[PDB]
This record gives sequence, C-alpha cells and structure tokens, in this order.
Amino acid sequence: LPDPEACAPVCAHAVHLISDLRSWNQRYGGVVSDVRLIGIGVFTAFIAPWLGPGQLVLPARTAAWCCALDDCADSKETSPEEVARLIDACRHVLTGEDPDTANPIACALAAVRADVAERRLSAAFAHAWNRSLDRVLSATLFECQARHDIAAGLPGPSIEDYLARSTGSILVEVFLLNLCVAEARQNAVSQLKALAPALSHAEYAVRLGNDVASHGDINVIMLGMAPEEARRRTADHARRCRDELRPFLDADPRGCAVMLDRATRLFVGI
Amino acid sequence: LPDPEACAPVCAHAVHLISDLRSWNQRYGGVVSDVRLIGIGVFTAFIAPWLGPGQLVLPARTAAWCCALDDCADSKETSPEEVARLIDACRHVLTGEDPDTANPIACALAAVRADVAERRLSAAFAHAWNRSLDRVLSATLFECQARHDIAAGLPGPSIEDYLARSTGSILVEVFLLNLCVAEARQNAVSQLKALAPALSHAEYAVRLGNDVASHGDINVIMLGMAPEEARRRTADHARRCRDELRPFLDADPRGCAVMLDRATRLFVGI
Repeated sequence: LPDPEACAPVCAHAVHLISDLRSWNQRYGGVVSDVRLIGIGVFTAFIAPWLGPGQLVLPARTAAWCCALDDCADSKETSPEEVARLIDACRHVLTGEDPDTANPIACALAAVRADVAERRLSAAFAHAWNRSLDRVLSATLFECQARHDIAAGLPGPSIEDYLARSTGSILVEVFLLNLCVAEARQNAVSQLKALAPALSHAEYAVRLGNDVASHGDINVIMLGMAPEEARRRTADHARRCRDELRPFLDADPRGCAVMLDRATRLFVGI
Repeated sequence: LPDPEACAPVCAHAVHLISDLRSWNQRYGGVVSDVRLIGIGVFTAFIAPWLGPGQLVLPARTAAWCCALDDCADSKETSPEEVARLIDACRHVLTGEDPDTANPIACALAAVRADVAERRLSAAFAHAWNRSLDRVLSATLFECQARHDIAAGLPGPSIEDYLARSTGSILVEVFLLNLCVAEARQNAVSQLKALAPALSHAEYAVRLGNDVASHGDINVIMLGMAPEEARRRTADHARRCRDELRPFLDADPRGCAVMLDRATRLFVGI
C-alpha cells in the first residue's frame, strides 16, 4: 500500500494544485473540462512528490492548456480547416506574438508562455518548451484530420503512422520537460536530450495503453490492432523504457529520469 | 517516495471521487466549499486504497456533509440560537423524518442517510452511523457557542474541555466508520468498538495538529497552550494510537485498524 507518511504531503500538493487549476481555468474562460483538471492536479503531484506546490504550477497549467486544445479540436462542428487556423494562431503565440484571434485557447497559451518567460531561462529551454508544444499542436491536427477522413469514407492512417504521429499528444514530454526544469533549471535541456530514447518508448506505451482502455475517437484497435496485441506492445515498450532509464535511476534517485519512470508507471497503471 | 504502481489506481479513485462530490454538491445547492471537497476526495482514497470507487462514495459524501455543516455554522451573522435550530432539524432527520426546514444542509443529510439505508444494514450499524453524526452536530454547536462567548468578553472553555468537546468535529470517526463498513459490513460495529481507545488518541492528535497549523477560529493556542506543547501532545497521542493499534495491524494488513492507522498518519502528516 502506498506509505501514508510519504503520501501525506503529496496529497496536500494535489489539493492546492487542483484548486489553482480551477481558478486559472475560470480566468481563461473555462477552456478545459473539470475532470481533466482534476487528473492533471493529482498526477502532477505524484510524478514529482519532492517538489513544492509552487514548482508544480507551471507544469500543471501547461498540461491543462494541452487538454483544452484537445477538447476544442474534438468538436463535431469544427472542420480540419478551422482547427488548422487555431493551430496556426497558437504557433504565432509561441514566437511571442499577441493572439491574432479571440479564441480563448490562444489567450490561455499566451498566458502560460508569459509565466515561463518570467523566469528568464536560456534561449535553449525556451526553444525546447516551444518545440514540445508544437508537437502537441501537430498531433492534434493529425488526429482531427484522421477522424474527418474516416467519417468521409477514407481508410484513415496506417497503424504505424498513427502511432508515430499521435504520440505527440500524449503529454508525457510536457510533464517531463516542465517538471525537470524546476529541479534542474539550467541543466534540464541536456538531461531531456539524454532521455529521448526512453521518452519515445514511454510515449508509445502510454498511447497504446490509453487506446486499449478507451476501446468519435480514433484509436489503434479500431484501426485494426487486436486488443491483445496493443496490450503486449504496451508492456514491451514500458520494459524497454525501464531498461533505457536504469543507468540514470542508479545515478540519481531524485532526478529527471525518476520523473519519467514515475510518469510512465503511473500512466500505464490506470 | 510513494510507489507509482501502488499509487496509480489510488490516484484514479481520487479523480472519480472528486468529480462525484462536485456533482453531489451542486445537487444539494453548493453547501460545501470546493477546496474541502477536493481534500475529502483525495484523502478518502488514500485512507483505504484497496477499496473500489463505488465503495468510497458513501464515506466521502458523509464527510462532505459534515464540512457543509461546519461552513454554515462558521457564519458571522448567525447566532448560537440559529445554529441550534439547524442542529435540532438535523437530529430529527437522523430519526428518519423529512427535513422540517428549507436549509439545504438538512436536505443533504436526509439524502446521504437515505443512501445508507438503501444497503439495509443492522439496527446496530444504523445506530452507530447516527451516533457518529450526532457527535459532529454537538461539537459544532460547542465551537459556535465558544466563538460567540469569546467575542462577548467571556473567557471561553477550559483547554481540557475544548479538547474533549471539539474532537467530535474532527471527522476521523466518520471516515473510519463509513469506510470500515464497506470492508467488514456486518462486523464493522464490533471492530469499531474495539478501536475506541486508539480512535480517542487519533482524534486528539488530529485536533492538536490541526490547531497548531491554523495558528474567527477558536483553537488551543489562542486558549493558552504553547505551540511547542500542542506539538508535543500531537506526537504523544499519535504514538499512543499506534501502540493501541499494533495487535490489530499484526492480525490483518487490510482491515479497519489499518484504515485508522493510515487516516491518523495522513492527517497528522499535512
């Protein structure tokens, strides 16, 4: 059973974070569904239990922002063309421009980006942050297009292309990059680069595992993969991620690799 | 650090429970503050991590209901006479009557009581449930009266009387009784009786610990106890509770005693 003493402050972090996210959300129009806000608050705290609540704010809001984008693009009335225009406006926000749209998703992005900038980290971290969000934007448009295509009688993407392109919306990288910087600040970029092979396996495991569980939604099972095969591959990727992490976990029990190991084990374990 | 595998389903329980409580709350007018709802959802799940989300609903709603009562009685504009009338109406609800008031606190009580009754447990469990809530009602009126008395220039209660009478609003018993019945059903009453000595120490530890931390509120430090003495006594009671629990914890690692041990360690650890 989880140790009560180890859990107690982690539970308390979660309560503060869930409350923060409700306020931030209402500040930006109610862009994210409440149940996702709750999940982000709980899981952020359990990924990195040694961080203070103040260090968890950025990561949690950045993840919440990604969930809004996903909700908006999951509308039945919006076209891939409409989603692409929203995506474009967000990419312009990432370069530092003010939103060229009244869509509150773009406003919320500019707010969270400003929060990052306030801590004046290197060209390199700001770059890495933008890139991670550009992956989420690309993956979102990919999934939207795929849903539109299937509903228009097209075959939709191949299974391997789906896995390669939809892993960008899995968020693990967003949690990792944003939490790692609190702990490692200036060294986070290099640590993140080193974890790329493990991170790729963690992403595939969580995508596969999520898809098996959910089985409008496009998923790997409706594309033709058998549930037992999606379960097999989830486990196989999870093991490969752990094997890639072992040398880092041995060197530091409170570093970025541990955060990746915890996130993967938390998200595969649901 | 808390084990990720052990935590993962417990985190998922929490998310469902926090969401449940928001809906129930809105059903009954918004009687409890959101931040308390979040705390109840998180901590319920970590007290009894081996229970399913469906088994956690009752306990969490019963605890939420106690927090509403406390919010209502913590109004600056309501008199002890007004609070006593609310308390009286709730005691009538506990006997099975329909609320004789339009106060939504009484309505919410009747709803949760109905939820209990639906599972047709013995005269004895229903009795124990009512008694635990009567303690919370009595303690609430005591604290309200004490606040009124201090603000009217009276000395307020002695420290030992404050501790004896305000422990009823601590909730540990509410979480314990309600969670224990899910696991032990028919045997819960006798198990609860056996844990009375430990429970008394757990209550005193959490009251002392809560009061130290909060330092309108009446608390033991403003009544004259030094912070270091309140901290000493918190630790001493916590140890005594553990010594009383040891024989039960040795006999069963998934029973009601473990729930009391976890609740005490969680609530003292914040």
